[PDB]
Amino acid sequence: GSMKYLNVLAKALYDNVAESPDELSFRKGDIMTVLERDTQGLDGWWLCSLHGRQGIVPGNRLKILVGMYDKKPAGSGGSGSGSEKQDSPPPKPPRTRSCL
Repeated sequence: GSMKYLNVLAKALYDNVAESPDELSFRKGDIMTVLERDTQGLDGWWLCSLHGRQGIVPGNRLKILVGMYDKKPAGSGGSGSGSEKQDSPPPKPPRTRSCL
């Protein structure tokens, strides 16, 4: 094949609890690799690789991080911080696989 992904990175600006098996669950601060945007024809959903698996995430809760590709492996990590907030994130966009 002669196709290539963006391979740009992204950061979770908010948390998200996945409901669908294709959907990626993540916390605010998580870093994921974005393969493509508007994946599967789903408006606002980006194909990402996170926790070693691929799936989709709502772009409304994410920020693209651009940069050069490294020739050395990444070493991301984090910790389960408690959350003292009522501040709620924006909704995830529709998951309609065709039309509206």
